[PDB]
Formats: sequence, structure tokens, C-alpha cells
Amino acid sequence: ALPFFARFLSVS
Amino acid sequence: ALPFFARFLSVS
Amino acid sequence: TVLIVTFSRDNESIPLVIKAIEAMGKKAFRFDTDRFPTEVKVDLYSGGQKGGIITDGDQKLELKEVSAVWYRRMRYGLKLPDGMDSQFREASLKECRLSIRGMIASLSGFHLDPIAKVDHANHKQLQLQVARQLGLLIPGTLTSNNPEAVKQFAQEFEATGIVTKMLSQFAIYGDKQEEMVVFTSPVTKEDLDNLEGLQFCPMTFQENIPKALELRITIVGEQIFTAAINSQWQPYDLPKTIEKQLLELMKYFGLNYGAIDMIVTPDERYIFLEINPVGEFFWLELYPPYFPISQAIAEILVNSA
Amino acid sequence: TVLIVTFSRDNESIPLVIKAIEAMGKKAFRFDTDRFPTEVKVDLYSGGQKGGIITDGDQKLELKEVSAVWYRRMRYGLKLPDGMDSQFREASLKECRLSIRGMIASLSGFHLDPIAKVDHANHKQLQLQVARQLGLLIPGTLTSNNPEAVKQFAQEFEATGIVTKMLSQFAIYGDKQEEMVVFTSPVTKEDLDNLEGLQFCPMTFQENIPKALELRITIVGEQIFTAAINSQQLDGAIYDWRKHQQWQPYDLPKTIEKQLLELMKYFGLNYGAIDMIVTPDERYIFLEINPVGEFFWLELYPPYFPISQAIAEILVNSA
Repeated sequence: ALPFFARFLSVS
Repeated sequence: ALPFFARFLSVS
Repeated sequence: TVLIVTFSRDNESIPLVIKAIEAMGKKAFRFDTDRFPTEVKVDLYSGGQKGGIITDGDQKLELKEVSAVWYRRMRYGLKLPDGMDSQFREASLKECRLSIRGMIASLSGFHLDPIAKVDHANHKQLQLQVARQLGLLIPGTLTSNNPEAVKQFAQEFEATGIVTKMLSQFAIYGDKQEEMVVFTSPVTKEDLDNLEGLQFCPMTFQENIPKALELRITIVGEQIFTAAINSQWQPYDLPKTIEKQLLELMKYFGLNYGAIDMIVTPDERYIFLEINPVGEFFWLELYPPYFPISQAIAEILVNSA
Repeated sequence: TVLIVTFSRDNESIPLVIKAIEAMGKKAFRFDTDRFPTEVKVDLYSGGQKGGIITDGDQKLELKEVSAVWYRRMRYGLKLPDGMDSQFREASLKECRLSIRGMIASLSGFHLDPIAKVDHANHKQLQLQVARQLGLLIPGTLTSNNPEAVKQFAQEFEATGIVTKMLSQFAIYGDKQEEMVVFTSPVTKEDLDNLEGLQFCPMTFQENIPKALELRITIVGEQIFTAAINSQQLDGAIYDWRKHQQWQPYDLPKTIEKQLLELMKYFGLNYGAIDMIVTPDERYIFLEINPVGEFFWLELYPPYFPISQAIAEILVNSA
């Protein structure tokens, strides 16, 4: 149930 | 921790 | 082609406007905002390349052929599966909203109404201020999170009382999935002893003006459809002074459609309450007084001005 | 009095402006939007009632004495307790936001900038379109939930590649701790085989333009502060088979300066943070204007621009 932008999540 | 508008919640 | 920005579960106003547009020799595309992105395909190009295209099954719309936009209902992506992660779902709703809003804002042609105009008329405090500057009577209003200022406001209007209301639209779903809503409600003396919850959410309080009639006024361009009911809707003739003041209010905010609420006192004083730029109108058309409003919307969408 | 719309955790831009305002003989009230309604009292009267008034402890601001508004930071109701019901908390946030927005939109005087202008300039698709109509080069951009259009878009820009980015600002707090953010990221061959998630949330894709310089342009009224930095990982002019950087002043072509001023005038802005890039062959590409973009890191750090002075001047001088 994931969207496409999940694959581009970094960390800050 | 309830807000003030909770006192005026009716049923739609 | 008239782009119609609505949603799949919107009422019978869309088809009548569509049939009235089609019967006038023009084309119309229905864009259900809730069925994007799960079903409807949108492609928005910026730069030397194209403008964009909307794809919905067999139906497609090239945004170059958009001659007018009916900014009707905006339920961006509410048909997302509820089995989705709540963190990802709210982020998707915010991204879908900004994508379609930018699409609408970039489009040329005639908008009914433009986003920038609707966002500006959405400030109800500004509505009452501008209505008062034009000579319209407005009820004494206090938006506040301060119990002390609220108690003084209720003592000030102790003779007729005060009501409270929320500026926002929402619904709290209880345990039984029942739908709760804050209508306009009177403020009792017991409520005045429990004002401590204002530090968690403000409310908007207003002078409770005793009224004889409630007015529902729908304006399309410079055409004014006035309905009145005893507090079964009936036609009503506003004094021309009131009609011109409402037209000046629309011209200030730059609207060509509006749902205006007013009340009339027994001594025939006309009080301005609110203007909703996307307020409903169909119930005044299918039921008394049967105003032909959908025809007036389609004519202003096709004929520009 | 200058009303400054910010929040409690805002940076050093706020004291920089209030002191420059105070040093000019005028006064300024700081309104932390996140400390409403839990701590700050706001009373908004409509009609012939009492005067609207903002109360913050000992401090008190009558809204009739407001001569200018700095529409800086809007964090309405963040300091609402975490232990509050999530349904009531989300509804309270929306009520607070509509309340304070209505207050700001009803105030007369000079606004920097008006809400209706910031709202209209926040459509990034309209920014690029208006900039291109003004003669500024913009990168090829596609916002889409459609994999076939995205594949076609990444293919025609295969040589230089494409990036992706979100139009919205947000963060996902996953697992048990950290905050996660979608920065502007290159899309890969593997990302192109997993485009099925677009049906749940679109993204914005852009032509990846190789750049020699990054420009940070801050405009206050008609004063233009341009800063450049060499971001080239491989700088051709310095390359040597045998063998840091920081922001520095930069002189835009007067044509680019006049086009950016027409961009500000179209949206009705008197402040804006504009992002541009310069190719090695000196082509200027417009990326983005943020009507509330930051500026403090160009003032407290090189080239130590005095922007807070310019903001305080236009706030107390109106025009």
C-alpha cells in the first residue's frame, strides 16, 4: 500500500 | 484535554 | 471545452450544467477530483513542450482546448484506499491537492471562479468587514480563544443571546462511525462556565439577531436569485439598494458565482451573514422556487461574459 | 506598529528585523503563531465592536495600531498538546489557521507579502509558465501520476537524466524515531521499473540540467541581492591531471534582473527568494521563486548580505 515517493525518502 | 467546540457537537 | 472540476459523488448539478452546455453547441469534460490519482490520469507539462492532458478511460482532455473552468468541487484524492498507511495517505492528499491547484491556476480562459478569488473570499472575517464597508448590516462577531472577552461579549448581547460557530468545515466520526457536526448553536450560561477549552481551539461567536425570514441569495454574474423562508422556499424581492450592495461585494472579491446568506428582522432590517463562493444551489432549482440557475451557470461558462 | 507573523522556533531573521525596525524609531510586535491558542490570546471583533487585540503575557498589541505586516512564518497551533485526540487536534488546527488567516487578510496597511499574493505565487506550475512567458528559460517539467508519460519523459532526457521532487512540504516519522524527507533526487533505471506507486500519489519530474553555478536571488521591493556558488563536482576550468567554495556576490545581466522584476510584479510580491542555475555556456535557467524563502544564511554568512535592513526599511517605509 505504498506510493512511489517512498523509494526516495532520505533522513535529516 | 478537550477543546471547547466539543460541547457543541450535534448529530448530522 | 469547459473543464468541470467536481468529484464522483457530487449531486445532480453537474449533469444539468453539462446538458445545458452541450445543448448550447459546446463540449464539456467532467473531472472527478476524488478519482485522481487512483483512476484518472493527469499529465502536466511545463517548458518548451506541451501544456497537459487528462485521461479518464475512453475520455481524454487536452488542456489546450480548455475554454472555461467551473471551479465546483475539490475533493482531491479522497478515493485513496483506506488500507493505506495514514502517514503516506495524508502526504499523498497534500501532493494531489497542490498538483491540481497548480493545473487550474495555470489554465487560461474564463474561470468560475478563479482560485485566487475563491481563496480570498474564503476569509469570513473579511466578508463581514467588506460588507460593512459597503453599507450592509452585519451581526456583532467575535473570533477568540479568550474566555474573558467571550464572557463580556455574552453580557453585551445578554438580551438576545449569542450563538457560536466554527469557521472551518469538518466532521468528527464517533465510535459507531456516526457523523458529528458543529452547527450554529446557542451559548448557554452553563457553557459560559466551561470556557477553559478555548485554549485548545477558538470559536466564532455572534450576536443572535431575532429574525423573521432567512434569505438564500444566489448570484450568477449580475443575475440575482433570491429565496426566502420563514424560520417551502419562496421567491423574494430584495430592495434594489441591497441588490447593488451585494453586486459591489461580488465585484470586490471578483466572483461571478456566490451563495449569500442573509436574514430579515420583523422590522425589515437586512443583515448580511456570509457569502460562500462554492455554495450549493440545486435544491433551489429542483425544489421551490425552481430557479433556472444551472442554465445561468452554463450560459456564463460558454459565453465567457 | 509592525506585526511580525512567525513562530517560536524561528531563526535569527526575526531579531535581525525587529532591531533594525526598533533602530528606525518604530516598534514591532512578534506574534508566534504556534503559541496560539495555547498561550497567546487573540480577540477578533467584526462590526462596531471593541478593537481587535493580541495578548502575549505582558505584551499587548491593538490591531488598529498595526501599520505593517511581515507575513513571515505560519505555524498555526503547533504547540497543541500531543496527548490531544487526533480528530479534535486536526480540526483545531484548521480552525486556528482560518482564524489567523482571516485576521491577517482583514488588516489594512502594508503587507510583505499579502496572503492572496503568496497563495497565488505558491503554484509552482504557474511560476514556471509565467517565467517562460517572460522570456526566462525553464527546465522541462512534468507532474504526473501516469507511468507511460513518465517513462517517455525520462527517455527524451536520458543523456542528462531527470530528477524528481514533491510539490508539498512534509515529513514521514517512521519506525520509532527519525523524520524522513523527499529531497530532489535522481531517478534511476530501477526506479523506472517500479512506477506502479504513481496511482496513489503523483510526483514532479524535471530535466536535470548540468550547471556551473547555482544562484540565490533575494529581492526586496526592487533591490536585488544575487549570490552564486560553484557546485561543479568536476570544474573544467580548474581541471589538472597533476592536481573549498562559498557563496559570493554575482552580477546578473540587466535583462535577467528586469525579467525577475516583471516576475515579482506579476505575482504582486515585494519579497522573494529565487533559485536559478547557470550553465557552463552561460545560459540562465529559472527554477523557483519562494515568496517566503529564507535569507539569513546569506546575511550571517558570506557574502554577508544586509537583507534584514532592507526588509525592515520597506516594512516601516511602506513604499
